[PDB]
Amino acid sequence: PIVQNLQGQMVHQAISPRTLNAWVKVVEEKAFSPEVIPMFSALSEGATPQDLNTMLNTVGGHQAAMQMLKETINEEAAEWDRLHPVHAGPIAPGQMREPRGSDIAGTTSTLQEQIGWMTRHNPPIPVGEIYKRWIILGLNKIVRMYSPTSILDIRQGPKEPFRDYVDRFYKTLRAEQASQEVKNWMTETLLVQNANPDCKTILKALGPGATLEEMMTACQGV
Amino acid sequence: PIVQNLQGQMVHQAISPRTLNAWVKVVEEKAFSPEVIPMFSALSEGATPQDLNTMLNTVGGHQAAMQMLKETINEEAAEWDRLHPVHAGPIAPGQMREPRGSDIAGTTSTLQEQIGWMTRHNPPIPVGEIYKRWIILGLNKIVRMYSPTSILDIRQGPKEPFRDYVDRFYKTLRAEQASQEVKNWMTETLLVQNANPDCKTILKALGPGATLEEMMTACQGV
Amino acid sequence: PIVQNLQGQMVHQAISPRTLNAWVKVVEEKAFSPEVIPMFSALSEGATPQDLNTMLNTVGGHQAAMQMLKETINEEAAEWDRLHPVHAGPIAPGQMREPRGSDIAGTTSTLQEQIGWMTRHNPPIPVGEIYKRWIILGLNKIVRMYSPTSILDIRQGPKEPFRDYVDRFYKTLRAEQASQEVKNWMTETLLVQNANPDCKTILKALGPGATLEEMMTACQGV
Amino acid sequence: PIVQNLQGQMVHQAISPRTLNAWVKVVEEKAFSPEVIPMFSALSEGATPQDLNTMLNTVGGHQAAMQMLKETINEEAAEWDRLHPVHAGPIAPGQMREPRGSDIAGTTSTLQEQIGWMTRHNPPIPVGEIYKRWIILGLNKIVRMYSPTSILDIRQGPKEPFRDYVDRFYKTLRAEQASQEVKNWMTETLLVQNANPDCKTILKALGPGATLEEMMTACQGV
Amino acid sequence: PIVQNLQGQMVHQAISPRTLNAWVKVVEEKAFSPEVIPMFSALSEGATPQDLNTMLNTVGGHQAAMQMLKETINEEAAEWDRLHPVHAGPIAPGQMREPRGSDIAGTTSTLQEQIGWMTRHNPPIPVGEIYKRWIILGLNKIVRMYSPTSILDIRQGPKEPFRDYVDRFYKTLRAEQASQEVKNWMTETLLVQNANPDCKTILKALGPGATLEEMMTACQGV
Amino acid sequence: PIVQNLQGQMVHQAISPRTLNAWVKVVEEKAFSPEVIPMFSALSEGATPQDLNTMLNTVGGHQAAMQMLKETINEEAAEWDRLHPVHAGPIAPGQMREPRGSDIAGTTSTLQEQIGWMTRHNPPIPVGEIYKRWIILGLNKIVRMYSPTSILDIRQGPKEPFRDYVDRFYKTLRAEQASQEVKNWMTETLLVQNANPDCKTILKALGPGATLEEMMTACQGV
Ligand SMILES: [Cl-]
Ligand SMILES: [Cl-]
Ligand SMILES: [Cl-]
Ligand SMILES: [Cl-]
Ligand SMILES: [Cl-]
Ligand SMILES: [Cl-]
Ligand SMILES: [Cl-]
Ligand SMILES: [Cl-]
Ligand SMILES: [Cl-]
Ligand SMILES: [Cl-]
Ligand SMILES: [Cl-]
Ligand SMILES: [Cl-]
Ligand SMILES: [Cl-]
Ligand SMILES: [Cl-]
Ligand SMILES: [Cl-]
Ligand SMILES: [Cl-]
Ligand SMILES: [Cl-]
Ligand SMILES: [Cl-]
Ligand SMILES: [Cl-]
Ligand SMILES: [Cl-]
Ligand SMILES: [Cl-]
Ligand SMILES: [Cl-]
Ligand SMILES: [Cl-]
Ligand SMILES: [Cl-]
Ligand SMILES: [Cl-]
Ligand SMILES: [Cl-]
Ligand SMILES: [Cl-]
Ligand SMILES: [Cl-]
Ligand SMILES: [Cl-]
Ligand SMILES: [Cl-]
Repeated sequence: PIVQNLQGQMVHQAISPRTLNAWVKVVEEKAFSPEVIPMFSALSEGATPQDLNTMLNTVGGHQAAMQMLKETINEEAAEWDRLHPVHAGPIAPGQMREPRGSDIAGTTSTLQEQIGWMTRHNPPIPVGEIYKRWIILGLNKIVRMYSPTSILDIRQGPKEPFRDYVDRFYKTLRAEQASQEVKNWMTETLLVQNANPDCKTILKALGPGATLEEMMTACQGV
Repeated sequence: PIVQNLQGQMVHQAISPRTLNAWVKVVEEKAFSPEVIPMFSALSEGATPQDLNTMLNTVGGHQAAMQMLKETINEEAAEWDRLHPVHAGPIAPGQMREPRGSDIAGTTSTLQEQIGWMTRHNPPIPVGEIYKRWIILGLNKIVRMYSPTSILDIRQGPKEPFRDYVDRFYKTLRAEQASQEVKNWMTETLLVQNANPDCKTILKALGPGATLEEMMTACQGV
Repeated sequence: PIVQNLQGQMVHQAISPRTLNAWVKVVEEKAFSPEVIPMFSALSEGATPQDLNTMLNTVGGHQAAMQMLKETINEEAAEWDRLHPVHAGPIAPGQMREPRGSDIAGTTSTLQEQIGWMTRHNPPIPVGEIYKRWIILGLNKIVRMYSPTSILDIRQGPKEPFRDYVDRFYKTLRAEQASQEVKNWMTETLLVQNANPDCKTILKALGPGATLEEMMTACQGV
Repeated sequence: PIVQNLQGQMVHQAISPRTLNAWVKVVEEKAFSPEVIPMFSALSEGATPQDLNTMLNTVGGHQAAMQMLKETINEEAAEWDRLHPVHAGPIAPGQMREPRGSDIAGTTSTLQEQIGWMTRHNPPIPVGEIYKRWIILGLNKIVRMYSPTSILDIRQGPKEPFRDYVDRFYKTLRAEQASQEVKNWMTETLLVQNANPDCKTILKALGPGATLEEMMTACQGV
Repeated sequence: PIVQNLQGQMVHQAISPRTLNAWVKVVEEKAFSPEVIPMFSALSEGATPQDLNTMLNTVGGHQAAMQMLKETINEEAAEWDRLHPVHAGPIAPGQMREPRGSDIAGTTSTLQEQIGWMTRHNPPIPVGEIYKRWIILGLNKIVRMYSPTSILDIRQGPKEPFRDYVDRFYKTLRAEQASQEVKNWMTETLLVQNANPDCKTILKALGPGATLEEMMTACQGV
Repeated sequence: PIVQNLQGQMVHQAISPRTLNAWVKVVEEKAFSPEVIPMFSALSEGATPQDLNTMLNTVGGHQAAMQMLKETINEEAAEWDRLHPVHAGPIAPGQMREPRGSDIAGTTSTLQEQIGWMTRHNPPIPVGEIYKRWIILGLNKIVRMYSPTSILDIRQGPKEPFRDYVDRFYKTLRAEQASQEVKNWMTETLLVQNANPDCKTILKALGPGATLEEMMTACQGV
């Protein structure tokens, strides 16, 4: 990482063992669950591409998945390159070279260089955050593909305490590919459409606009 | 976090693994118990909304509950917006933009920006503390809903050492929705109203005004 | 905490997880034993009332006991207020307000304010240490009430190696309410008054003035 | 290590126990797996040859393997020496001596000297990174030799979920000696050439150009 | 502690949890073994009397032993006071008061004051080291009294590999009360006087002057 | 330790618990294995004699071995003293005294003094490194004496995979007393002289000059 300030002494510190080890254990245990992704970001705070590469390389197993991530990152790199057209020019003394897709994925650049882009002169290029975004995209893809099931098959059981049904439904929701608007839509429509008949009733008896707390409170007594 | 001083070198440090991991384990084990909330605050000291978002996202399971928290935070955001009416104006160079509900919930803002509001120029906006307050509110709601029982059903057993009854009663009390005045009221009235007849007697024999230590000492010998 | 110096850069650092977690585990395991109190102080070094409040709130269970502590702290607060009579006056710009009982118990004050009192201008008010003293007082009370037994019932068994008897006696002593003079008195008088007849003899055979090492050495061979 | 900055206070800090211990445990458990190598680099960030020597010496067992590493490093040293021909000259006061192969492997140099080369005057010699590269080369050799099998024997089983086959194939791939071009070649050709007939079919039905995600999605239903 | 320098920024840092907890566990497991004492010193590096008091108070059990330590420290305090005769005088502004026995045992002094004595003006009083010496003295006493046996009863068994006998003998030696000269004497005389006849012989066959390595090498083959 | 720089703020920090505890556990588990020695050095980076003394004293058991170390260190001290002949002179104000053998073994010197020698004025005396060298010498002696066997008795079993034989042979080699030239000699000669007949053959079939990798590759198929 590169530790921040608005007047303090900035530093380039490499990933700690605590951080590193944490990451290995999360992947080792949790496989491909949505929380893994926030954990990744959390552990990656202020990370440079080298740090990011480090975290990704140290995973053993899930080699299919770690390959899809490489494909995804490659595509992001190509897109970056189309839009950011390279110059045929000599980088003059007193200038830093413009970064290409691969330099941002950390493969074609030095720690120094990555360190420089994030610091720069006046114009700042946060390659760590950019690359981090590419990696989260691929991780999203992977989480989706490894989601055991479709949101439409979340049906509340006959003896299922409403709270537990809500727990399954939103868990499955977090792993879907859809956007905010679709999630909004699925929330109203499918939460009450898929509840058990005993409850489906009471929830209808609150009309079309009531908070989740109201609903859970409503369905508390069976 | 953002580490304090009154003359020292301030810093923007992201959540540590020790902190992060601690939080996951508290939720993992303790579910929705009142101590969780002080733990949350404790781990969140000096946190920015990104940090807060980080801690909340990394929970896996309790997805019903984590959704009620989002609803609650949304409502706090709407209230903030009604009272804080946005301007149609260009943020001029040398100014920072005013934060809206969503920027404070960290969703619509950058770490930079959050970092700036807490530092500012002369007028300080502690978005971390503000947001932290919204989150504790939703957590209160959740703790209440997950409280197994009502304070009025705390009755001292026939062979129940007074100390253990007091332990249940205040545990249940901590999880109630009521205000200070109501808690005061319930303390006097219901502690002695719900004690077992053997004790209920001795406590009456100290009149209407005696400390908890006096009472426990009083009921020490059965 | 607030880390000290006599020329260094002072800092306001919040309780660490290591510290926090340590405290939870000591209470979790040791219940209400005298060592808990030195542990508390040890973990609380340089703590502000917020830190103190944090450590206390995070205990789950022992809710009777955690309530007696609140009562005790309340009484300390009232005493502080009687002696420290508040002014009807406007705190002028360039002044910090005087703290009342509740501000010191951290309930009615900000971290900023607590930070300021300990730093001040010329006149320093160490609210952390003051409050810490109130809390240790209540903890003393609690340790006393949770002491299983009276010092007068510590009697050396017929086959009890003198060393083990001394171990029980002083353990029980640490948990008594009495002052230094009483402890001195109980040491001489009751240590030899309560020893088994075989030993009681040899100790008398050293007269009325001999060190503990002399006594243990004396009673080494049965 | 030597902790970086672009204006901060640089430092020479030796390997921490956390780091050291981590390394021993990775070797202890994982033997000679490809992830070990990224772990090594990760733990070695900013390391000097002494640090590197430290990490390598502390391995117990795998003495065959730790000897091949010495041979490899020796060869790298010889190559460095052929190209970097030493001078017969007195290192004048105000100069630092040029490093030879053995000084870079840390065997013939002081921490001071290693510290100096990485700092220098104007011309920087990163002996830590150079040596680190030699060590990773030998580790590559060792990982190859300890790879249980050839990539050409990765065949998808009759009831083998495509995902698991992809997991084996890329795992085995990571441990091969071949270059990027060969890996590219083996990816297309051998992934579909070695799949089971049920799948081999569907993948052919996507033509010769389709992403890994497309393929896995394609073969999801048996 | 108070962290050192010869030009750096000095600091007053309180005992860490890592340190604290370590100490509790050593006492908890090892009881009263000689290594405990070096551990104590090791953990106490740079400690002030408050720190020292902290470490000692946090022990639970061994209350006999923890009382002998108090007696011993009291005697050291009295000796300090006899030699350091207090003045009847007003400590003038611009002076720090002279410390008495109890201030050094930390009982009668503030952290501030302890902090000051170790810093002072020109004349430095290291109360931490002084007190630490008193505590190690009492710990020596305690280790002696808790030594299970006398050095004169260390006899090599008939089938006892010389190495194991040497291991017992020096272990027992470390726990004896005697000075260097006595230990020297006991080494020569009693090591060979107490060895088994098979060995006692070979050692005599090296004359009266041979190193321990020579002896162990000598007795290697039974 | 004393943490380095080439422009930074130097510090005298005592051994940490992490470090201390690590060392106790390595000795506790690994006994007297060659890796212990690199671990020792690793943990001792930048250590002063006090630190070194600390690490050595905290070992419990292996008292024979810890005594041989004292003998060895004594001899190193005597040698230092013969060559470094002490002056009969008054150390004038503005000078630091020259260190003798015992001051370097840390027994006759203060932390201050040790701190000073390593810093000095212009002429630097690294007593920590000097003493560290004495200790590693004694540890070498001890590792040798505790090596279960002679290198000449390492013979490859009839069904022994060449790799495992190489693992034993070099393990045993690391624990021998011999110099580099002898180790070189033993490598060629005895590795192939002691291999099983099936292999001994193939290795001869590569002539007298082939790398270890070639040999292991050669003997891969039985
Ligand atoms: Cl770790
Ligand atoms: Cl890799
Ligand atoms: Cl429910
Ligand atoms: Cl969702
Ligand atoms: Cl509910
Ligand atoms: Cl962790
Ligand atoms: Cl998320
Ligand atoms: Cl009771
Ligand atoms: Cl309450
Ligand atoms: Cl009670
Ligand atoms: Cl923790
Ligand atoms: Cl609370
Ligand atoms: Cl006894
Ligand atoms: Cl006591
Ligand atoms: Cl005894
Ligand atoms: Cl460790
Ligand atoms: Cl080595
Ligand atoms: Cl699949
Ligand atoms: Cl690969
Ligand atoms: Cl799949
Ligand atoms: Cl701890
Ligand atoms: Cl105490
Ligand atoms: Cl032996
Ligand atoms: Cl000894
Ligand atoms: Cl031996
Ligand atoms: Cl530890
Ligand atoms: Cl010792
Ligand atoms: Cl082999
Ligand atoms: Cl070797
Ligand atoms: Cl092999």
